[PDB]
Amino acid sequence: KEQFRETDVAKKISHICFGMKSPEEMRQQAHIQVVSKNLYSQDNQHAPLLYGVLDHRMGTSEKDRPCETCGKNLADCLGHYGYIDLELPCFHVGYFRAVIGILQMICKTCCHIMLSQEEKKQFLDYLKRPGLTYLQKRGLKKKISDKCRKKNICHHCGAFNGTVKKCGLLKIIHEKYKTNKKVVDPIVSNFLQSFETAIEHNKEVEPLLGRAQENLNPLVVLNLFKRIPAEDVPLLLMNPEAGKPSDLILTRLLVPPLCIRPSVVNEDDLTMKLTEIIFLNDVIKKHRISGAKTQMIMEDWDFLQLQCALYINSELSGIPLNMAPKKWTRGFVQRLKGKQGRFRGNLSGKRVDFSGRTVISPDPNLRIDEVAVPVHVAKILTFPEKVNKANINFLRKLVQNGPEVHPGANFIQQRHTQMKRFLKYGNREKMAQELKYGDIVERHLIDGDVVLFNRQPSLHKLSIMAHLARVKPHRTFRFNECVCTPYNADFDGDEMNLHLPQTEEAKAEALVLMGTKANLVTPRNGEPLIAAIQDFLT
Amino acid sequence: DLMTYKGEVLGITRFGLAKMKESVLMLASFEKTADHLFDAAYFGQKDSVCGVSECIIMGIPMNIGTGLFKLLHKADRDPNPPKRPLIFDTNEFHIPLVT
Amino acid sequence: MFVLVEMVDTVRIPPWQFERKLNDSIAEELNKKLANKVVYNVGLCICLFDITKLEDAYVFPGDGASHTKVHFRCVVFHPFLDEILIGKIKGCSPEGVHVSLGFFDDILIPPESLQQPAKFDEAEQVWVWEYETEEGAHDLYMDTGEEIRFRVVDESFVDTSPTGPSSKEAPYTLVGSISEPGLGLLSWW
Amino acid sequence: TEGRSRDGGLRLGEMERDCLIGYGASMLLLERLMISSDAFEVDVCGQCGLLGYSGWCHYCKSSCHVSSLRIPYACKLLFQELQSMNIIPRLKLSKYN
Amino acid sequence: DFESEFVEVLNQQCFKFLQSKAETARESKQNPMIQRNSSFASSHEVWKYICELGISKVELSMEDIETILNTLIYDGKVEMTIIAAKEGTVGSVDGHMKLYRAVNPIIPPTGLVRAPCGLCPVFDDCHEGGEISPSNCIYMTEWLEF
Amino acid sequence: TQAEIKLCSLLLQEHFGEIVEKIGVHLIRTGSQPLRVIAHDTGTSLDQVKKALCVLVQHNLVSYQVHKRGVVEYEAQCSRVLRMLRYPRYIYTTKTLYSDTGELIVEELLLNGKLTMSAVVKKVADRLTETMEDGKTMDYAEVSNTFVRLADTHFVQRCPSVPTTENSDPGPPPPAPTLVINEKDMYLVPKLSLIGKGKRRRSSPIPDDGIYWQANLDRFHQHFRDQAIVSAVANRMDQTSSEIVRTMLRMSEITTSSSAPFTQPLSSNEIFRSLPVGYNISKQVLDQYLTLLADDPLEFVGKSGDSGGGMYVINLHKALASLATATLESVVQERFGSRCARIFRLVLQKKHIEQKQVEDFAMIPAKEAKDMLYKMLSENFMSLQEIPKTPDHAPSRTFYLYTVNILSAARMLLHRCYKSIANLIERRQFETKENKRLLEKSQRVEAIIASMQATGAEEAQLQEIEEMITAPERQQLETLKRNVNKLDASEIQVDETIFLLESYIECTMKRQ
Amino acid sequence: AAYTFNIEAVGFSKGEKLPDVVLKPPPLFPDTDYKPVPLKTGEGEEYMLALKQELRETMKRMPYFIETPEERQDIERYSKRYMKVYKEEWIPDWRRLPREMMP
RNA sequence: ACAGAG
DNA sequence: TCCAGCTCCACTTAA
DNA sequence: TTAAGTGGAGCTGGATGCTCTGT
Ligand code: SF4
Ligand SMILES: [Zn+2]
Ligand SMILES: [Zn+2]
Ligand SMILES: [Zn+2]
Repeated sequence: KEQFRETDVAKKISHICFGMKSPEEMRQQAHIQVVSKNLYSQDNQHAPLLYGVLDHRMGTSEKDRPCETCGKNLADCLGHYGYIDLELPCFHVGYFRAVIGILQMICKTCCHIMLSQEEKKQFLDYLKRPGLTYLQKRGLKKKISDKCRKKNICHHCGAFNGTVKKCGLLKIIHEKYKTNKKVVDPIVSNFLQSFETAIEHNKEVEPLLGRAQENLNPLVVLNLFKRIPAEDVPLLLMNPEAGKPSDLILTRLLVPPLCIRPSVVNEDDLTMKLTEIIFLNDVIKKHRISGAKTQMIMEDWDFLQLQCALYINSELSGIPLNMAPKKWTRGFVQRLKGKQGRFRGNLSGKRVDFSGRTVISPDPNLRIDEVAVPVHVAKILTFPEKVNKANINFLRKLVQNGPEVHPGANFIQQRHTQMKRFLKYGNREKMAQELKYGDIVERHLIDGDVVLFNRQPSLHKLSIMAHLARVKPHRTFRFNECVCTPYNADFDGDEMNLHLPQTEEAKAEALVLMGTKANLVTPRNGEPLIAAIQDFLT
Repeated sequence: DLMTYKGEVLGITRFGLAKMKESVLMLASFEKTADHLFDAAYFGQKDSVCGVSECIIMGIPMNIGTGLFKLLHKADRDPNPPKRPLIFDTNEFHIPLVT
Repeated sequence: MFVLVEMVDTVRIPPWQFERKLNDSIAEELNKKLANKVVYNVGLCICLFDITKLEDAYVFPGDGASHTKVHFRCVVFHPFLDEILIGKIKGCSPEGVHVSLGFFDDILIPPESLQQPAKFDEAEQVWVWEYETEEGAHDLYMDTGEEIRFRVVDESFVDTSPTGPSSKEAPYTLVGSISEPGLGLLSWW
Repeated sequence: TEGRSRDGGLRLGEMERDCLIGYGASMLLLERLMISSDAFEVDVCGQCGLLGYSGWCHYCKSSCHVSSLRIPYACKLLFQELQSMNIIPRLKLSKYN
Repeated sequence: DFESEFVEVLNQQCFKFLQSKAETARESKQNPMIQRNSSFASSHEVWKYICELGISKVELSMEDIETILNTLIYDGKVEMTIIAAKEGTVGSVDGHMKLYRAVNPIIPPTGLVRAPCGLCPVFDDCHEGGEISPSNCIYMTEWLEF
Repeated sequence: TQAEIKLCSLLLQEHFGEIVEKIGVHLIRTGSQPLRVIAHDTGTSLDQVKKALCVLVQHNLVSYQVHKRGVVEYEAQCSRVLRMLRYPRYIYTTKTLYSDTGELIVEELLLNGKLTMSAVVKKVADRLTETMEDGKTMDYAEVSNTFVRLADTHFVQRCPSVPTTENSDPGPPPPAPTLVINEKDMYLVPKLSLIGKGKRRRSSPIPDDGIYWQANLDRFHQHFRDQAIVSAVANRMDQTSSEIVRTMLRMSEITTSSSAPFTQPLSSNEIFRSLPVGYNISKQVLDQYLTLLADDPLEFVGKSGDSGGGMYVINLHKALASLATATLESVVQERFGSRCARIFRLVLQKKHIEQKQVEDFAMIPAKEAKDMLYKMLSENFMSLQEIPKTPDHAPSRTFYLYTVNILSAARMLLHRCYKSIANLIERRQFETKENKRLLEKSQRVEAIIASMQATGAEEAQLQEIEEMITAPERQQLETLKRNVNKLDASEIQVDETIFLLESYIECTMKRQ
Repeated sequence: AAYTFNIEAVGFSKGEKLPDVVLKPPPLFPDTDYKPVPLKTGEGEEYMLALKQELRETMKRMPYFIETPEERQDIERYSKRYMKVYKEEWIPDWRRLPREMMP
């Protein structure tokens, strides 16, 4: 009647493999096409235009108006993509230092790679060895471009290949027709004499034709990169199963879902840059129809290379003065770098809950592995105590006390349910007689719990230890003064942090490893730190 | 011995760490965060999740400390147990027909 | 008509079942996920026959349950092509003869493969058979379900999987024939 | 959130991560920096390595390789800031043995 | 421009005056050395017929038609050879004289323009598995019907 | 070359199969490989690599050279597999110069790759028993008489043959025996006294051992090189001026190489003799043509000599440049209009030009030409030079000169063709994939006609063929066949666009 | 609303005539003004079209066309000798081929 | 964006 | 505010 | 006489401590 299906498909990560998508796999990932520049409609309904940015077929960013692709709210949807088409190709600002690196090693006439045959046989067998590391891939492209840039004639077609260097903000030049004081070559003579038509009506061509070289644009290097042989793509050190050389020039641009850009920041800096790209898709298109000059086309197309480059990285170096930004916007790079980036602000260290911070004050009537948690913090910081055969009659009383009397519980949770019933409302003596084996009582912090204890400049590993909490009525954290040496606290308006673990494994790793009785010596040389201090030595 | 195990004295800079460590996330969670990302996109570089600083980002437990060994369960079990005998399809009664 | 199918799995044994032997608790959990279910390429899985190799029982971090890998053989109803069984009738329709086989119910005896003297009914749901000397055009496959004999000439699988985001057709079909001499009711032969 | 007025909560810094590693506490470092901040699940296609939704991989137009993975949320935020940058973080999953 | 809709009929007018002159050389069939010279038309002689037809009131001057005659080269329809001014009724260029004869195009059109893949504006975006495939294409399925 | 790899995976699919293209395409894609890493980098069994390479070395699609440690590495040929599309153009062009006997000689050489002279004259004698009747047999003798005439005009050449192991390196066997080609006996046939009759398929010790014959695919290209140049001369002037070019090139067959800008110049005193006798032409009229063809600025021919009366040569590479010029302008006129092709010929002659001079020299106004200027740079037909005033290279202080590059637009237009043919093969393999229901339905109703056709065949099986429901279904099957006749014919005609482009690219490559 | 870049650097010196904003996106198949050239017809061009169908019908039946090996057949029976697809086997010339490829 | 505190 | 890579240009040997 | 491999000089791009507490 019914077919099998695996119920809980859990899998572990094995390896992260970076790469890039071709401009026709971006079409296969997204859902809509984005053509409209304007964020919201003209009426009062606060609804976005149905084929633009902020469309709600691309994920949601509020609980009020749900998404349209999968009909779920903010707390359920992963987010969905859209794409923008470009009528002119542009560089991606990250890959631009490797766009030049390929045009130094390939030709610009036959698109083959510039090596002799015995040199090609050496590297293609070097890349067959197992255990090839990332260091041994970066060092190989250094050695191949030392061989390709010393050759200037091709072994397959025979064209001249001058050097390739940067000549401005996202502009690539190619010295094909350099001149010398020697005898004039036949290939430099014919190009320099076929200017006969342009000099007739334009006088200024004649002084300026000594600098005429093949200015390469994204229209050329899109055409050149579609004809690179796939036997010679791995000698560009690109992995051919993660990207093509045609993919480094973008002709179609994905937009992020609204889980990446919130609705009220009103709109995000990466939303405002996607308005300026779509608007310059219709200004450049307008000047193609209504007949503008080439000095207006190449001017407006310099913006589209710029407005995609600052969209990704908004701290470029060589921007001209007529095109520099007036205000500062976050690009994608500036929300990855720095202290308030992802990797230092939200990934390596992140804001946690079940914590507390209060002024400290001394108390020697506790043991050296105890800490006095106030009642106001112990009523808030809770621990999920799973019900089993041992603690059922204890947790019934801790439910019957409730959220106000101190040995109590703030929540309750059934066996296979994911909701929590707030225990202040309803009758508690009915919810205590309806406890089953496997429900979760979230009791208050009581005497004997394992809790961590932190001081904020954390130099060595004894700046954070785990103590056994014991509730006391006054409003400070309190510990014996033998533990003033590891934390380096001094009780003069000094604050310390607290962290209650929430799992049993996190309790046992805090009690055995991070105990105060198991950390009496420093790991540096083996000298005791928890010992007597002033008024216990005098 | 950590500075001199590749035959060269490597620093504790972002240039010595870029020759010791191999993980893209470990290189890009410290300094020059964007350039390692575009370089690993260019080379098609696969990364392992074996190191410490990329287990904390991916939320998997690290390999050092208590994450180096596996705990089994001492279950009362019979591995390779007594099977049930096949009666019809044995080898001695089903010699094939073709020559 | 039964065959064996060999599979692998990872079975979660929760810690409230450690008082019971592992082999007595693996076999119950595998029947809670495979019995009366058609695994796609093999047919209808009745029950487990035996567990053939049982590896070690890891406890992963973040859980108290033990996960073990199980090699096991399942007895599976899958008849080979042109195997002649005995079957019952549930009812009839213009789409064909709907034959029940005990636990299983979706067997097709089509009018394209029925017997040659009678092929199209007289706007009655019940199928007919015409013989000249006795019972002329009034014979009928009775809805009470007497035993017939048929020959499964065609079997075909369909991938019944979710297409589209997740917030009844048969994935195991069977097509037969009755036209051979000796196929039909047991009362005729 | 950030501060006391917003009912903010405290921060495991970049240096208190360096102290929990020195103790070798692996599951306590997991409980502080994954479970008690932003625990989350994602539909990861094991075939191509992208991220799906509701079991439906819109890239492959199929539903036989999706799977669920325990991930932090600020990594799922990272894996979709980077696909907009055309730096595609293609994963490859295996079974969790 | 002088006028767009005015030069579109002079492109239709000069070639009929340049082909039939070659046709009177083609029907002559006497000597291909002389049939070639009977195909060339004088640069002043081609001015004397177009002004005689009387299509527009404005003067079809000699300095204007000398630029109009370049367009029939650029459609691949005539040639142009400059010879020395040894003899002529006018000899409008000092020491030189221009000639014009109509020609056929060089080759028949290639096989790429006979394919629907050649003239398509979304040629680059078409691939196998996605939306725009030749399996579901409008450009072929329209063209394959008639 | 992503289009060439997609097309080679189609040509090896219909003509050789599914488990053989995985070995062939992987050598085009990756490079030179020994036999063990071919199976590892594909995932196939070691037996199937033995089957899929022996077929690809039969048809000479893969080659090999000996390396260090005696390993055998293979290498596929990209251009040689792409010429499997021109197989019907190779069988038809030998039907002109040779009879129906020689039409089936090359057709056995192309389908089987390598054959012996003992075997190829057998099958042509065998397969032409169906084309005759009434006891007349096809004999082995006259097939060889056509075969030795094929080698005289170089349409059939000997393979690079195995050397003699008794003279070179006796002893232990080498893995790859280093095959080598000789210059004398490429066309020196072995003599055959053997004759016989072909069998009519009734269904009821070797002299040329090692001498293998294969088709010369270069000579058909040199034969197609002449018909492109002559027809280009034919359309401009006359049929009488057309034959003079055909007169020199047939004489220029055996005297020049496959890549030469200049052939051997011919004296007109022997041009008059080799010219056919059915033309009413004198020696003086012959010297009338040869001085006016050199006057054409297309410059098909050149003078290049004075001795021996009229000495005359014909250009090859300049002629293919004029053919690639007429190819690159016949695609602009059909895609962007006739008035747009006026501009592409302007920038072709006036080599470097601005916006103001295009609207003057072609009489196409503003806001009508600037659309047709900008849609050609966007399709890579025209390029810019951008001569600067400053080293800042700002767009407000520089000029923009439009410039046509022929050679970069000759490779790109060819790259459009390789994807164009593969899209035609995908459409045909789509409508045949989705309609194997109907063709099997047309197969079964004709199988009643085919099986039991004469032996015990009654007349009570002729009226029951159309009784099945396929009779209104026949409207779709005629729609299916009229699509195939427009797809496969367009599939051949793009090779005409390829060959004019392929010859112009081959003559400008020096291979140094 | 003013944007980050200067619109005056882009253009729009009059201050009006901004380009219109697209509401419904363009279709997948924009219609063309021009159509392809029809096929080259004749008795000489048609015979190449006839033989090309006579190659797919010929080269699929050749012994070079290696068909994929069958597997996972169900059981044995007597209807196998009638259904055995007979096809002769061709041996190559091993004097040309390397030694490393014998079956 | 500034001031504090340890 | 301090510090490694990248690129341009004279400076000898060698033919 | 000059081709070429390697020195020295200027340009370029990156980085600079941890948190709460308020306006
Ligand atoms: S869409 Fe179809 S007809 Fe158009 S170019 Fe692509 S394959 Fe050819
Ligand atoms: Zn959604
Ligand atoms: Zn080159
Ligand atoms: Zn997928």
